[PDB]
Amino acid sequence: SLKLMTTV
Amino acid sequence: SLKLMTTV
Amino acid sequence: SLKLMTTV
Amino acid sequence: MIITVTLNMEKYNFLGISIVGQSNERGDGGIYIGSIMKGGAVAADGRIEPGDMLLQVNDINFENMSNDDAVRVLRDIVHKPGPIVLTVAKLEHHH
Amino acid sequence: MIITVTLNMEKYNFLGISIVGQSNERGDGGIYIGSIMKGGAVAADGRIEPGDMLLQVNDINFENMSNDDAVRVLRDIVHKPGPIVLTVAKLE
Amino acid sequence: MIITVTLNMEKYNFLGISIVGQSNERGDGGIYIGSIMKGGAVAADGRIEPGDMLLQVNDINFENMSNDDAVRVLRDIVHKPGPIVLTVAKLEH
Repeated sequence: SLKLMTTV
Repeated sequence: SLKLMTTV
Repeated sequence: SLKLMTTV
Repeated sequence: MIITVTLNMEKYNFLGISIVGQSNERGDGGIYIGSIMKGGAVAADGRIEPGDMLLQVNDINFENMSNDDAVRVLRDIVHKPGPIVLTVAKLEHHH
Repeated sequence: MIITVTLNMEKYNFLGISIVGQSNERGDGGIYIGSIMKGGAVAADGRIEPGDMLLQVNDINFENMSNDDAVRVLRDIVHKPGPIVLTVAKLE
Repeated sequence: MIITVTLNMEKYNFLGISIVGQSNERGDGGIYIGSIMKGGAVAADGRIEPGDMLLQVNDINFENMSNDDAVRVLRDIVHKPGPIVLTVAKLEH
């Protein structure tokens, strides 16, 4: 189950 | 060409 | 349309 | 690539974006993000970058307005309360 | 296939990647490159791709960390000036 | 509203800008500043900003050239030691 965490 | 429209 | 060309 | 973002207009009070209009001898280029300010709801999401094209906000589609009407509608919507969803086409490359 | 790319943040403002975390029922599967920004340092190097898995940054291994702590580390390191080394797993 | 600029590349390793181009097939676009990374040459100067439109660098003049050639010129000039002097048109309001 995927979750977007952040971007860098 | 391009032009600034606003800033929101 | 605009497209990325490079970073310098 | 097309991307869809949701901004929480609860914590943030503004998007932090400049809007640049492409117009030509036809003038329908569209509208793009020029820069992004630290401090706003866009910078806090990370997804959008300068040069991204703005396609639609909350529902309203801008692909065939004039630049000046698509911004008139963006202004009114950030001027009201509520979440703001954006979808953009991301910049490309290759020469 | 496990590659190691080295990136120059002098030349760029960001790595340009979104980070996507999988988790099982137990816990974590790990963290992966969800999408690539042109524009950033990573697309500028061209070798990592969407779907790749991120194993280690800068000598720090994410192999048993929780998803969240590894994304902390990752943020803590990016925020620093300097070259950045990524070790990642190619998606087969 | 133009403005020009010298960048002693002696304190730096690069200009600190990415470039974006509009097709000027027969649409005379040209190339614009996309973003400006911090601590590069253009930022220290802070006088240039996103979407200024790039008109010449060091004696060569970008108006009648394709986007690619322009871009090629800029990179060569960037790679050689030496001041570097850009001249760029300010995005209009």
